[PDB]
Amino acid sequence: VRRQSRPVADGMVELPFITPKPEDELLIDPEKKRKPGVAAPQLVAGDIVAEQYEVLGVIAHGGMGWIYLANDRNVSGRIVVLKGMMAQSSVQDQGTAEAEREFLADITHPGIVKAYNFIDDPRVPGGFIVMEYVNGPSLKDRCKAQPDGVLRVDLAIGYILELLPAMDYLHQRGVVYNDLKPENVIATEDQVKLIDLGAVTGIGAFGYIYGTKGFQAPEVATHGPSISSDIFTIGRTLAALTMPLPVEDGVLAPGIPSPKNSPLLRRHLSFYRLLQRATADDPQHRFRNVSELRTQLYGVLREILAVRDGKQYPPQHSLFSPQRSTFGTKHLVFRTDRIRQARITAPEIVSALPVPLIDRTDPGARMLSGSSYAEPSETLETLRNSMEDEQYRQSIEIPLGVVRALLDLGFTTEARQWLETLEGRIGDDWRHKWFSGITYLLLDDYATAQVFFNHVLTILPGEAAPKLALAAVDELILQQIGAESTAYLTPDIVSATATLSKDFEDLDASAFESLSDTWSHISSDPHVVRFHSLRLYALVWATNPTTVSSAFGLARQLMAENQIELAVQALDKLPQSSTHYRMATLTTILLLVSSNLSESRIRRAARRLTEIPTNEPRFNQIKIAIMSAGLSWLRERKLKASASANPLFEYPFSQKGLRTGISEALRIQARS
Ligand SMILES: [Mg+2]
Ligand SMILES: [Mg+2]
Repeated sequence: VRRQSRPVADGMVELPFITPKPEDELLIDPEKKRKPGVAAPQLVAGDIVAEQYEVLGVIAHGGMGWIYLANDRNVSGRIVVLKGMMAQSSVQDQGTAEAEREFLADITHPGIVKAYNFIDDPRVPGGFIVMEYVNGPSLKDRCKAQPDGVLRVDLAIGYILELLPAMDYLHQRGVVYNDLKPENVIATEDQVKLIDLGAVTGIGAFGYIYGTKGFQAPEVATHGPSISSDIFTIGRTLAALTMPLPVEDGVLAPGIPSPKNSPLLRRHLSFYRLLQRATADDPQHRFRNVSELRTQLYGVLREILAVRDGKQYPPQHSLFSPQRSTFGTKHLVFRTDRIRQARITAPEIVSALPVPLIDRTDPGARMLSGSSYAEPSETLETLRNSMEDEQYRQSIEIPLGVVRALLDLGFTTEARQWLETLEGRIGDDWRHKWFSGITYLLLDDYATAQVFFNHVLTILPGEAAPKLALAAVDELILQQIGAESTAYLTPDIVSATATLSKDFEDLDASAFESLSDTWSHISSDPHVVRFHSLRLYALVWATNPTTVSSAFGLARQLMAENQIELAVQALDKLPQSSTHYRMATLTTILLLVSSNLSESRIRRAARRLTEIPTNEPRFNQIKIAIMSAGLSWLRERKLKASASANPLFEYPFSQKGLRTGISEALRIQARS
């Protein structure tokens, strides 16, 4: 059943159909490019092994030696692989040694190669594992088939997602794969298969673990294999598929490269964050299981496709609710009201930010269903009498439900103290870090909130909520120091950062001197705070068109960098179908006359206002703001009038004409 390319990851990626090689083109010539030191094959076509396998030839040479292909004489037409198999300790109990091999044979999953036998031929010392022949190229071959030696990042994530069910099948049975790397992942027809069955061991197994240096976790040699060490190899494999990693004597250098030295990671920083967490040095700081990694891969893939292709998908696997409100959308427009500085507030940001979804596995989950609609004073009491029950001693939803009730009652200081009490037991949980960031944000301790929200983003690199929270906290830091009009970045960096395009890749590493090697979000340097707020708003806006708070936030950061043209372009993408469209149109008009005045910007602002119906209540006050800009620009330039005799609105664009026009408009305003 030969087919077409197949959709994976909710249709966000299509994996190609790989046609299997004809069965008369599978064997390799052993004499073609004979490497140094490798001996000739001991077996040749026609040799019978264990009176059941008729050798046909060799298909590869690897660490375990030559890999033979053979007919299985007990299943008509079946071809099998004979591969060198690792011996055991030769001292363990005999039953235990047989039981481990009988467990490899019983493993049954369509994403894992089947093992048929374990034999020892006297012409080949070391014994064979007999396994299914998988007709297809390895993921390593697919990379070498590309001119730059790497797979496109979204395709590589699709392949990783396809092998995760096989990894989880092993993990749930108490065994780990150990040797995941591109060369033992084969893409055949429409499926992805793991082939290195002989490396599978139990979780925490004594003995030499046959991993690969450059992919194996650092604690395996001393502490043994674990589910966390398999997660590590998944991150290393994903890194190897997507970028040319530095190699030291045939071994991949440890660590994930800095985004200062990687165009791919520079363009997709959440992909960088995900690789960091999967390959963290401390196993405690890694994804706990495959499903945990799977959830963030979907969010990171969404941000990859939005940044690169402009494709927007709805969030389907988020750990957060959607946005609950908006913030800062009326910020710039309300300042022109007549009726003393309006500012974006912390409670306004918190009311807009999402809340974590309730975990259904928590025992106290039933106690919290209905906490949003109920009176917070009652919820606090009901959740407190629940903590008097031993069955809820280990609950996390109930104690954090108390925190929310305290924050909903305005008892912010008691909420901070109660979070401190829970630090010892549940401080590691990202939901504790999230509400710690919320609480300190409400206390106006923006530096501490930045630390907690960065911790959340580190744990959940694919989620939009911590990025918007970080972007808002960074904007509040800049607002605290009065930097909403100060520029800190060069026009080249701002232009590249605001669009998240290839220009962000063309910049040299010297442009990011103020950033740490890992582009850490924790900083009080206004240069770094402005860079992160600008970039995070841009990413959220490009990824989620409904999160309009990021569109206005992006325009605000662009305005401070004197990039009015890009700020206008950002808000012009808000569709006419949105209820915030009128606000966005008025905001772009005011952006044109907010700073760095020029005749072109003033005239464009006026012509845009003229497209707005006179029905708009703020029409006249916007018109005054534009005419006031024209007069201010004429006086700063020492110009009597503009070169053109074309009027500004109905008045001459002159110092005398606009003074009259402003006075006339002010009197229409004063009588209203
Ligand atoms: Mg056949
Ligand atoms: Mg291996």
